[PDB]
Amino acid sequence: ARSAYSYIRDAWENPGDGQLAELQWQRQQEWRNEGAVERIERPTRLDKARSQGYKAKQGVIVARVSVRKGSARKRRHKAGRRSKRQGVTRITRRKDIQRVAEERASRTFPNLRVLNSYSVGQDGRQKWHEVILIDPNHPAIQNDDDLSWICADDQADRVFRGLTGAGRRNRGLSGKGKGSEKTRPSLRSNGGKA
Amino acid sequence: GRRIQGQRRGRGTSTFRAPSHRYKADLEHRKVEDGDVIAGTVVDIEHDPARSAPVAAVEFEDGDRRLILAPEGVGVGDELQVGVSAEIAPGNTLPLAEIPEGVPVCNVESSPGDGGKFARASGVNAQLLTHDRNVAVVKLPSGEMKRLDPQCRATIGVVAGGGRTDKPFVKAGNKHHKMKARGTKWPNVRGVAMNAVDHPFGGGGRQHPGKPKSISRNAPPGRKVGDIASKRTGRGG
Amino acid sequence: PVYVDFDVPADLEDDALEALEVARDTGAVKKGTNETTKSIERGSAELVFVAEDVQPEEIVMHIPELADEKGVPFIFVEQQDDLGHAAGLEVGSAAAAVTDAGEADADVEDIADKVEELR
Amino acid sequence: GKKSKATKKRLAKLDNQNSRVPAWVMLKTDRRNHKRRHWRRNDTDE
RNA sequence: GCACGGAGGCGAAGAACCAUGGAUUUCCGAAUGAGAAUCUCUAACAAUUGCUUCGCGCAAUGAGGAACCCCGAGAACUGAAACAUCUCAGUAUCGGGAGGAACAGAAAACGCAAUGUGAUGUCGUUAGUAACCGCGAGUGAACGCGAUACAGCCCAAACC
RNA sequence: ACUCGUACGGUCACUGAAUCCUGCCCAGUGCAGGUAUCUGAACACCUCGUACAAGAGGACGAAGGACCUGUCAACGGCGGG
RNA sequence: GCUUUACUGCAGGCUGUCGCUGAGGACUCUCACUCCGGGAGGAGGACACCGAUAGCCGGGCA
Ligand SMILES: [Cl-]
Ligand SMILES: [Cl-]
Ligand SMILES: [Cl-]
Ligand SMILES: [K+]
Ligand SMILES: [Mg+2]
Ligand SMILES: [Mg+2]
Ligand SMILES: [Mg+2]
Ligand SMILES: [Mg+2]
Ligand SMILES: [Mg+2]
Ligand SMILES: [Mg+2]
Ligand SMILES: [Mg+2]
Ligand SMILES: [Mg+2]
Ligand SMILES: [Mg+2]
Ligand SMILES: [Mg+2]
Ligand SMILES: [Mg+2]
Ligand SMILES: [Mg+2]
Ligand SMILES: [Mg+2]
Ligand SMILES: [Mg+2]
Ligand SMILES: [Mg+2]
Ligand SMILES: [Mg+2]
Ligand SMILES: [Mg+2]
Ligand SMILES: [Mg+2]
Ligand code: NA
Ligand code: NA
Ligand code: NA
Ligand code: NA
Ligand code: NA
Ligand code: NA
Ligand code: NA
Ligand code: NA
Ligand code: NA
Ligand code: NA
Ligand code: NA
Ligand SMILES: [Sr+2]
Ligand SMILES: [Sr+2]
Ligand SMILES: [Sr+2]
Ligand SMILES: [Sr+2]
Ligand SMILES: [Sr+2]
Ligand SMILES: [Sr+2]
Ligand SMILES: [Sr+2]
Ligand SMILES: [Sr+2]
Ligand SMILES: [Sr+2]
Ligand SMILES: [Sr+2]
Repeated sequence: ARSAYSYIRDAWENPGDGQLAELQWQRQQEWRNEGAVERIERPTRLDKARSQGYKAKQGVIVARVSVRKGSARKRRHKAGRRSKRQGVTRITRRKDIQRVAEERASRTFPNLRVLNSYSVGQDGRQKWHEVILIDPNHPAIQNDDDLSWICADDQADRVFRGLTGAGRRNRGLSGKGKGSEKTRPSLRSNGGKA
Repeated sequence: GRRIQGQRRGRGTSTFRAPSHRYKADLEHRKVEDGDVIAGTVVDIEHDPARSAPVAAVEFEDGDRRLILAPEGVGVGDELQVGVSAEIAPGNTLPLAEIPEGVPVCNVESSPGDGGKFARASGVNAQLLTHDRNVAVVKLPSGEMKRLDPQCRATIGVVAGGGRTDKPFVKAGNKHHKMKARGTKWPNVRGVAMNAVDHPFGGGGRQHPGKPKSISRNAPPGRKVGDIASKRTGRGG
Repeated sequence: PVYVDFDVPADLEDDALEALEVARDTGAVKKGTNETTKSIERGSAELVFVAEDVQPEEIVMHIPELADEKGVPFIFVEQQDDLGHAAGLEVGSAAAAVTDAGEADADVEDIADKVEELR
Repeated sequence: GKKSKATKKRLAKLDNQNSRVPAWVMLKTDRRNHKRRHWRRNDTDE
């Protein structure tokens, strides 16, 4: 039969309809009064969290992060540029907001490592995402068969090097064939043309 | 070119800041629960550096010593009242609603409880014209009819120091001293006397704006100089 | 709160928990929102409990309507940890389901009745 | 000026370094203090 | 010791010297009790975190490293015989981060269209080809093939 | 920032103590106001086209402009016959 | 370097549109959101602010 989880999932396919709509309208009011990064005892989207690797265990932390909406926040050129490099307003950044959110969260918890993240809505001026972070130094995790992999040294600061699911997508690594000529194995090795 | 003086101002550097560390206090009305059971005694009259007008130090019943925006005719020893039931006399503060029409007022609040925003300068006063249950109509010093929430507090009388403007500075040195007590860069160099690089009017063999002075409201900073969005100019017509 | 359409009296909540406590000692009961949900889906449930202090609410928002289109009766409990205790748990429980009572069918019956009445 | 205890220790060291290469080093190495400084002709740090 | 002096000393109680391991290891320094131009003032994981016996009790982070590597920010001189798209170039330079190597990686692939190939780097080639472009100057792949090396697995959910 | 400021304020400009004065010009340009009608983009809407989409056309029409008015101690102008 | 009714652009301002954004060609309401208030509460209100886009102006800047 359907899992209880599938019901949370199904509710979130249309965050603007049904009960979920009213919950968000209520919640966001509180969220707007909270800081940039707020640790929370439980995921707002359980199905999504467990689906991404979340477990109700010691060493597993979840934090909600908000970020200002819109495009880039850039300073116009003080020195001469050709029409092309004079653009200022419509130029957007290369990292999506989810990625910016994952990094702020990881900076807040220097000792934890980002595992994954997901969207929990937005209003007209900001977006919220919840991030799952793991304590690579806690034995409850060093002994977990499904998470101990994140304890390796090469996994340190993984989010800052784009090793996150959101990181990999944003780097155009989704496709294995056509279109990934300049993304795989890295943007840098391909001269930054992807 | 280079940023014009008007643009240098906004950075808020020392040259353009007001000598705040030298200012006395912000003459905002007292905050009262209600009842008007608040009265104090004028303990001294002082000079307010920021307004070139006098201010009165008051000692209230509950032990609070604070400077107040003084109307004309307030002296040491006098008793002042602040509240809904306050008496209707010079130096007292109470909501417009409690004030009788046709009474000159000063230090009028914009939004009930803000502390006073209007008519705070030397010898000025707002004139409470109309009353109501939803709107108090006041005539501000500029002559404009302002609709205010009857709950906005004000002080009966006109501001002390009137006539200050009737005497000429006579010499630059006097202007100088006054300017040193304000957030203002002085003296003033005309735009037409500068180089083209420094102002829209700079440059040219002889001095003269090389353009019409009436500038559009939409002009960007750096260009908005001269007569801003003038509805007209001159004295004629 | 968004899934709670009626308030249950402290005294009615008392009887229900007791019934649930004897139900675990006698009959069979389900602990957890997932197990509870499947019971309602498999139709193998007589009475389901749903705490009111569940955060996030998503976890249980579906119980009410899911129960209605399945005829299964349900009741609200104020505390999450009480339901877990009454269910015989060392932890809390967001929702519970009495899968076939046990020497409490008479009470579970009355409870379901007092609720339908309470709308 | 007003020297701190530390400044004073550094000044002291510079004064010490300002000595001659001992004569015996001459014989031993069988044939200059390249860091010879003058208070006037030179400038120390700080 | 460099360093060929004078004086004196050590070494058969096996010194010197060399390898491995250990001891000592001032102050400043990420610099961490507070402060400070390497010192001073009155018990210290300062600050952010995780766990928590909720006590800094147990732990993490911080800074360095020749370049290499990953993720972000991103010019202009220059070329086009001017110059704006284009070029120089994702170069220089900047911010953040890991390792001994990084990154990638077990197909919602390929599409020599097939009765065919079978994770991913990389090297040779495919090729200055296809494609782009004031269709100017210029920019410029991929599949495949030959090699190198080869390795494939774990969750979420259903049912408990 | 101005600003512990509030029109007797302070911002932006021109002229340059006192004294006697400061004429005519609103066509152009600038600013501002108004505007029946005209013109005026995108989204949504309507017709055609497409089993869809590209696309073509339509209706509506904001600021702006056309047009009208105010204004020279606003740019400036004050000739030839 | 400087100028402008040179060319081409870029900030910036005004204006429409979409999102934020809710209930019953003109309207009421309150519940988001904004402001005032020490607080209670008051004012405003689906506008404004902010994201996106479109038209106009645009030597302030390149
Ligand atoms: Cl990380
Ligand atoms: Cl003045
Ligand atoms: Cl093949
Ligand atoms: K160029
Ligand atoms: Mg590589
Ligand atoms: Mg004041
Ligand atoms: Mg000054
Ligand atoms: Mg001057
Ligand atoms: Mg000059
Ligand atoms: Mg200029
Ligand atoms: Mg002149
Ligand atoms: Mg002159
Ligand atoms: Mg000596
Ligand atoms: Mg220290
Ligand atoms: Mg050239
Ligand atoms: Mg050419
Ligand atoms: Mg290229
Ligand atoms: Mg291919
Ligand atoms: Mg397993
Ligand atoms: Mg002069
Ligand atoms: Mg405020
Ligand atoms: Mg220029
Ligand atoms: Na971290
Ligand atoms: Na010297
Ligand atoms: Na040592
Ligand atoms: Na530490
Ligand atoms: Na502790
Ligand atoms: Na050339
Ligand atoms: Na040239
Ligand atoms: Na081109
Ligand atoms: Na072949
Ligand atoms: Na004219
Ligand atoms: Na020059
Ligand atoms: Sr680190
Ligand atoms: Sr004030
Ligand atoms: Sr105040
Ligand atoms: Sr000029
Ligand atoms: Sr005139
Ligand atoms: Sr619990
Ligand atoms: Sr000298
Ligand atoms: Sr293989
Ligand atoms: Sr004169
Ligand atoms: Sr005119």
